[PDB]
Amino acid sequence: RSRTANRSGIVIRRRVTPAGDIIVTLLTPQGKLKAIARGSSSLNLFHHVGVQVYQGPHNDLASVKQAVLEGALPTLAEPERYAFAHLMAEFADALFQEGEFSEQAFDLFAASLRGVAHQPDPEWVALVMSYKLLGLAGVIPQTARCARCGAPDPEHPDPLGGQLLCSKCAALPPYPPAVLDFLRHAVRRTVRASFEQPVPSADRPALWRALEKFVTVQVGGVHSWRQLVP
Ligand SMILES: [Zn+2]
Repeated sequence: RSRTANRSGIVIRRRVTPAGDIIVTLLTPQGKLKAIARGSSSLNLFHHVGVQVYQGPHNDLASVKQAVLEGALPTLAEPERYAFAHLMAEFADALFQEGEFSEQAFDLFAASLRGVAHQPDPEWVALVMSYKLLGLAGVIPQTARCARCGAPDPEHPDPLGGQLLCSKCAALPPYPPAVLDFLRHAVRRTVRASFEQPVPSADRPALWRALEKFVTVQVGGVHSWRQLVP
C-alpha cells in the first residue's frame, strides 16, 4: 500500500525469461509478493532475501530495485532435501492466496525449510509442517467427528475427502494407531513435539494420500504440488 517498499522474505518461485530478467514469488511476514528484477542477490530459490521494490500505477508487477542476500541453506543442494523444500514452497504458494499469509505463517514456513535442510528425516519435517501450515491457513481437517455422519472419534480412512470416517460409514479398515494419533493431533500440537514423535515410514504413504485428497478437495491452485508428493 505504497509506491516504494522494503520487504524481507524467501524466494519460493523463480523463473528467468529469455529477455534475461528474473520473475520471483516471495513469502514475507506481510504475505506473498510477486516481483520482477529487470536485466547483489540473484534471488535464488529458497534464499531468504531483502528487497526494495517499486510499484506504481503503470506496472502490475512490483519491480526489484535492490536485493540483498540475508540468509541461505546450502544443504538444500542435496536432491532429497531440495525435493522436500520445493514441495513446501509449492504447497505454501497454493495454500494461502496472499495477505492471508501472516507473520506466524512466514515463521512456520521458514522453520520448515530449516528442518528440511538440517534434520535426519526431511520427509517427516515435510509432513508435520504441511499439516501445521493447513492449520494457519484455516483449512483444518475435522478429525474429532466423522466426515459423513458426524460421529465422534472416527478411526477409518476417507477416500473421497481425505478426512476420517466412522466404522459405520467406512468401507476400509481402521488406520494404525500412530497414523490415527498424528491425523488427530498434528494440526494442534507443537512442531517440536510432532518432530520427536515420528510415524514409521511404512505407515507414511497413507498420510500423504490423506493429505493429497484433503488439499485437492479444499484448495484449487494445485497439480504442481500433487506432482511433487511422494
Ligand atoms: Zn459416520
